[PDB]
Amino acid sequence: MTDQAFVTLTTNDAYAKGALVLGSSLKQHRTSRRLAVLTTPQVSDTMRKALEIVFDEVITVDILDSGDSAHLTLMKRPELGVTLTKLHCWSLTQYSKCVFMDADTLVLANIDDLFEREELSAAPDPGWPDCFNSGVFVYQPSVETYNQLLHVASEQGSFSGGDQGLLNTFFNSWATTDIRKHLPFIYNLSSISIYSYLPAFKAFGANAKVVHFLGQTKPWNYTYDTKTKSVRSPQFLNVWWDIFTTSVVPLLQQFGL
Amino acid sequence: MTDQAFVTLTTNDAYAKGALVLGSSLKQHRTSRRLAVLTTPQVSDTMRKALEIVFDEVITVDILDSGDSAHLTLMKRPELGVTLTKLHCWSLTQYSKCVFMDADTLVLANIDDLFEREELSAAPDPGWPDCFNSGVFVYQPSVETYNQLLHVASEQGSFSGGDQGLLNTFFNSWATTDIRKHLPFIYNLSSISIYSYLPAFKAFGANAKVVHFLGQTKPWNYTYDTKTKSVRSPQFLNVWWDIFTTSVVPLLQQFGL
Repeated sequence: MTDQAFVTLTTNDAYAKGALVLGSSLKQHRTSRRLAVLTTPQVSDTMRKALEIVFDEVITVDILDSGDSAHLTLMKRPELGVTLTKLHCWSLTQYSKCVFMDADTLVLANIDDLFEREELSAAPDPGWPDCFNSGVFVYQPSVETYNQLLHVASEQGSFSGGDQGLLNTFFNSWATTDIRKHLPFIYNLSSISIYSYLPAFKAFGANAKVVHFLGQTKPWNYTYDTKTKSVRSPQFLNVWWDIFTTSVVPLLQQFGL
Repeated sequence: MTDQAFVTLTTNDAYAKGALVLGSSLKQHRTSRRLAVLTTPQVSDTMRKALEIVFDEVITVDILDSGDSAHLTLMKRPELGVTLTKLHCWSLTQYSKCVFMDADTLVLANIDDLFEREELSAAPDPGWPDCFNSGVFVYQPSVETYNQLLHVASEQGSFSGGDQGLLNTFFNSWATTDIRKHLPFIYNLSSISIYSYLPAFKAFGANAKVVHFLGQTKPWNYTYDTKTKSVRSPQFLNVWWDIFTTSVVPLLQQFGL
């Protein structure tokens, strides 16, 4: 309850919109857990203030600062900035277990049953199914684990150039051990797989609990007609935008005054 | 040994080439098991004679014939012809356990350790990871299972229009039960995933044991330069063609006389 939480990350204003929509969807589906968001100084004060309303806790992380434990690793591998910031989710020891969710995900149903899982539980990644997608995962905050992950990032880095390669390298028993750590694909449904693999989606896609907006074009990069309630050339994108239009935009207007 | 086998299928001459290359690769990597191939009457006598040399057993199946158990189901769902023919692999009761492999796969290393698995074991399919790819799977021949599969094909059909949808529908506990039934992706490596997802491949692709040539263009649809030993605009395609050029073509020439 109080010691369990959903955790996300925003490094800029664009992703803050996603985090705001994500946090709003979790509230909409009545989660009994806390909502936390990791933010960087590059996130504007207005976005930060909106995050303070949606989330129960807003944690500031600045790996560009010499006083950060990951700063030194950043100097060694500067392309891992976002990955190193994300790794700070393991530093949230005020929580006993968390579900990390990237800011480009969207909750369509209550997913509190994920807290029944153990670290590290995650859904299979499309493309290379023997690796888990790092967009949604159940983990246990721990300083020791954080230090071990930083160590791997420093010595080996990431084979994907992002957090997914590093996480799969560290939690390498996932593919061959414990089927319970394989979260069903509906808990992290790739937007690509939906519009791409039609037959499979038509058969199981109605059970989708979480949609992960992948690819270059993010939800906030689309144009949304407020009258017809649809994006321009989409059900999931329309849900994202309905929440953004209904709950997020008017919230951001509260500060103009 | 004698009661265990690798099983494939050829419904035409094009796929017979693939079956010949597949069977040759299994011999090349010294399998201790038998090699069986299901063939239809549409396969020419010359291809059939070549199959008789490569494989230990060539079984003829003709679902277009009224005397076939699947014929009636074919009349009801004529688009399932190939699927119904493939299902006859369960009718090979002379074997206690088999590894089915589509004719468009290629073995790069001995995979006899697959016989340690139980029905139904298969690798995750890219695209919709919660479904297994039906290109490579461990099963147990049984008349009862064959009848149950025919029944599902008749009543429900296939959500994918092919054998994969039907097999996943019948063996539906795969995604959530027994991690041992999840064959590592290297035992059925999608050719698409290789040329598509580069980072992941560069990291684990060297361990590939089986390559599955997916997409519209099959290996036999490419042009191969015998001098430079390479296909025209590829390592795996070149291996396929080296086997085809070295072992298969000269075998097919034995019959011209």
